[PDB]
Amino acid sequence: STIEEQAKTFLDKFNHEAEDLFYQSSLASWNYNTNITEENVQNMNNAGDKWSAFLKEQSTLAQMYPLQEIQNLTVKLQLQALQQNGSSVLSEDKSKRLNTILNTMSTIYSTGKVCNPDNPQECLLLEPGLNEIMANSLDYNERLWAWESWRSEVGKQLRPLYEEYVVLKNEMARANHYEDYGDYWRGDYEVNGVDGYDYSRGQLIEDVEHTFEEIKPLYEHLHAYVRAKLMNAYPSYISPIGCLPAHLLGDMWGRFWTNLYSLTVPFGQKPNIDVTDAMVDQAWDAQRIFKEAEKFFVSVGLPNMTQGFWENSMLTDPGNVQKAVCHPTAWDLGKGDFRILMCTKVTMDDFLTAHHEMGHIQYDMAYAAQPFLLRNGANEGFHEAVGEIMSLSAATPKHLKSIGLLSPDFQEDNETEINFLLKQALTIVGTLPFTYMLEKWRWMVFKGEIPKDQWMKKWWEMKREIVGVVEPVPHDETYCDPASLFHVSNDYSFIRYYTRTLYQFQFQEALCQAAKHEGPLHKCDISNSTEAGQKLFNMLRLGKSEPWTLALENVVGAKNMNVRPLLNYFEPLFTWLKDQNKNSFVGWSTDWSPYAD
Amino acid sequence: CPFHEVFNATTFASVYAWNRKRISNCVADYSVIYNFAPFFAFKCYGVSPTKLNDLCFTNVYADSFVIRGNEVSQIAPGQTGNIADYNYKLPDDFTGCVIAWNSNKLDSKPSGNYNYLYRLFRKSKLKPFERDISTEIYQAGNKPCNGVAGSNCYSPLQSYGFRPTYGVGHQPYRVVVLSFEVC
Ligand SMILES: *[C@@H]1O[C@H](CO)[C@@H](O[C@@H]2O[C@H](CO)[C@@H](O)[C@H](O)[C@H]2NC(C)=O)[C@H](O)[C@H]1NC(C)=O
Ligand SMILES: *[C@@H]1O[C@H](CO)[C@@H](O[C@@H]2O[C@H](CO)[C@@H](O)[C@H](O)[C@H]2NC(C)=O)[C@H](O)[C@H]1NC(C)=O
Ligand SMILES: *[C@@H]1O[C@H](CO)[C@@H](O[C@@H]2O[C@H](CO)[C@@H](O)[C@H](O)[C@H]2NC(C)=O)[C@H](O)[C@H]1NC(C)=O
Ligand SMILES: *[C@@H]1O[C@H](CO)[C@@H](O[C@@H]2O[C@H](CO)[C@@H](O)[C@H](O)[C@H]2NC(C)=O)[C@H](O)[C@H]1NC(C)=O
Ligand SMILES: *[C@@H]1O[C@H](CO)[C@@H](O[C@@H]2O[C@H](CO)[C@@H](O)[C@H](O)[C@H]2NC(C)=O)[C@H](O)[C@H]1NC(C)=O
Ligand SMILES: *[C@@H]1O[C@H](CO)[C@@H](O[C@@H]2O[C@H](CO)[C@@H](O)[C@H](O)[C@H]2NC(C)=O)[C@H](O)[C@H]1NC(C)=O
Ligand SMILES: *[C@@H]1O[C@H](CO)[C@@H](O)[C@H](O)[C@H]1NC(C)=O
Repeated sequence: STIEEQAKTFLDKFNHEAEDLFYQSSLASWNYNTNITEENVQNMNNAGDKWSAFLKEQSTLAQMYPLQEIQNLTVKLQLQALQQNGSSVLSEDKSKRLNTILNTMSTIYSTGKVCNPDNPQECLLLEPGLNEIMANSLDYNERLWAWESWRSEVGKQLRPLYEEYVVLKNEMARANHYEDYGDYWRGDYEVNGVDGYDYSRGQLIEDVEHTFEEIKPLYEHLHAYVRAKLMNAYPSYISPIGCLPAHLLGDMWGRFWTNLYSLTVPFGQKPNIDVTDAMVDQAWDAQRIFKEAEKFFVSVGLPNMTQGFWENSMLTDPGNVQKAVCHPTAWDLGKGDFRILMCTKVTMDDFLTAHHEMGHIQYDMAYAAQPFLLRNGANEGFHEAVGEIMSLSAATPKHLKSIGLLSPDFQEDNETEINFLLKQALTIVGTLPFTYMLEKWRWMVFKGEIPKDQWMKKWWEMKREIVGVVEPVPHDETYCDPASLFHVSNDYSFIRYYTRTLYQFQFQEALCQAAKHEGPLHKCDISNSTEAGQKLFNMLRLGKSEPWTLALENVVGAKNMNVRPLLNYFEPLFTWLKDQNKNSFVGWSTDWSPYAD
Repeated sequence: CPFHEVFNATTFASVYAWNRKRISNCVADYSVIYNFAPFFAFKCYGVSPTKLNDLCFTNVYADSFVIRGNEVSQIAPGQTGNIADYNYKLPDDFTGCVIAWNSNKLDSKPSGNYNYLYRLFRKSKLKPFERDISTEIYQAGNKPCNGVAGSNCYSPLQSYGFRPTYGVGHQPYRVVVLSFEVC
């Protein structure tokens, strides 16, 4: 007889009708993802569209309970996550146009071609052949030709589509009371009505700009080092007080610098640890690796596997004819069914990807008791952090000298310490300025602060101001460089890659403080310490039930993301770097340019 | 005693209408169930599980049904949930024995098995030891529905989706509850 009681009565008929209709779609998708045949494609698309139509009908039905009188918090969260109109609030023609341009953008990105100016019959796609030249070559002109032709002949096709997708998304987000699309994107970190844990969408921006200011005194030194070393592979092309040309960084855009490690290794006379011969000359099969991972996970206090995961998961690659696209994933088909998909081999990198996947699986196993709509990470960035700290801790010499792969003594020196820390920094702290800058640009575009006659100019200005790279050939307002990225064209959010990198390290410095560590942070392990597993499981089993700024307090002790753990983790490399630039010039000026002559 | 006629029927009934078989006055031999199978769950509450053969009473009843996996822990004196409140409630001075075992390979087929229902919408909590076979539209709002599905008027019978590729906790378990009050 209330407008609140008819909420629980309705959520029970939806938390049982969806947990069943979702299993069909998920299983039918798995059946295609591991056995690529023709009939399986339609067998998956059928169930997929069925589940989508069911969700749409439930959404248009649940608009009868006004969110203004619901008093409980869990039912409010469920109704709010189910109520959002999302897209389709536009007219019909507008929605059709938007879908068409999104598909066109994805297709143009996937199948672009760029050839030679002296032989136009031998052009290569992006994935198998271009970012391989951009990753393995060492000649200046070849990298320059690649980086310029990938943006001159595939970028110029995305501008007259982006300049319309922007307007369409702006309208779709303003028809839901958001004031722009950037607010819709940040609407994941929103928390309202907890009295002590409030978090308005407008603050997120500020928070980012108040933590990235604490990283610069390390990124600057890393940058000066990488530059002083690059100036010995391509002499007379880099000036000692300028920026780095944006094509010598290591890949097409400069997102990760990890492909530079062969040029800028500090001590090139010590091979960092790689137990790939001890694994092979001891007859390790593709199943012993997962046994070791499960043993490590049961050491800290998390449950065993489900006994339905060993029978159905596809750990090995089916040889003769079962051609199956295997990018390592961990599935959550529901109803107590957890599976892993990865064409594993016997090397080291897969020995860590196994732990990453089992971390995802432990997370998805912990919160399987909540309702259906709340089975997800606390926000869009917790999942990968939880999955990553495990692999971060499962590659330390104290661990690999106790599992058996390494020798029992294996004398260790500070040189391999520096080596490993730098190889980590060239991927962790080398992608934060770029991510922050790209997200800032996309926000300033969607909000309307940059008129559409000033896109490329502001983009390159911000790249020179923050990241520290400069364009090698002048780019006017006909090109479109940001659209030549994968996450920008297919309409994916990007801010998460900047929050995860923070959360992750915080978790470490929390759990290592429970296991009562002694040395520096990067030599720590959470294995054989049950208190760590308990402190972590206290947060794992929450899902989206509580606001994320609470589940972050249960394990750390703060309320928001911080940046002290990252610098605490990178302190040794920092102390070494600050004593390597006595002669160089830490910093960069925004006036030099490779064409200012 | 005719126990093998209730532990072995080709199919049990669903929970919302369980099957009650009353035992007459004859000789009872429990030595066959005690050494029958793994018996995932077997808890006696009044009678001596190690001395069962030494007592006897007037009448014994055998109820039988099929419930989900993680819900066996609700067939017990004084529990609460979607099963022990709307479908099958045990009193507070229970005296029988609860036994339940796995039947994953007999009641579950691929592509779903929609023949094991369970009612989850009832206006009033069930009094001890009562069954209901009603199939009237449970009306939640304030508007007469006159008997059609729609908004705030839901149909109360919903079926399990039993399938073989489930985790322990959703595979169909078979339950045979004994009550005592023959020798
Ligand atoms: C992978 O998919 C193909 C295509 O469906 C399967 O090939 C047939 O599958 C049906 C469905 O069970 C069988 O009745 C046929 O006998 C299969 N044909 C052949 C030539 O095998 C194939 O079985 C699937 N892979 C596996 C491992 O089952
Ligand atoms: C309404 O809110 C209350 C508390 O605010 C929820 O009560 C919890 O319910 C779960 C499962 O029913 C119990 O495990 C907890 O112990 C309860 N909390 C307390 C403090 O008693 C209730 O579940 C919410 N309504 C719904 C439909 O979930
Ligand atoms: C979600 O979309 C609907 C339109 O599809 C919005 O408008 C309401 O739609 C219902 C259904 O026809 C009408 O009965 C109401 O009169 C409409 N206006 C209202 C409720 O003000 C609806 O407002 C949207 N809700 C949200 C949260 O975006
Ligand atoms: C975690 O604890 C276990 C048990 O305490 C350790 O396993 C034993 O380690 C000792 C150390 O030399 C060996 O002598 C034993 O043979 C090991 N047990 C078995 C069954 O092999 C394990 O080494 C610890 N791991 C870490 C990383 O500390
Ligand atoms: C690694 O550790 C050794 C000591 O264990 C360091 O060697 C000392 O370095 C300082 C630097 O000026 C010298 O003054 C000392 O005389 C060195 N000791 C010896 C015995 O020669 C070494 O510098 C460290 N290297 C790194 C990269 O951390
Ligand atoms: C329940 O029924 C099954 C078969 O419906 C019985 O299994 C029989 O067991 C006897 C003794 O082991 C065998 O000789 C038969 O061949 C089995 N039948 C089949 C079809 O395999 C089982 O014994 C019955 N349970 C009880 C308690 O009587
Ligand atoms: C996990 O499985 C192993 C292997 O069967 C067993 O020895 C161990 O006791 C199990 N632990 C738990 C907590 O289930």
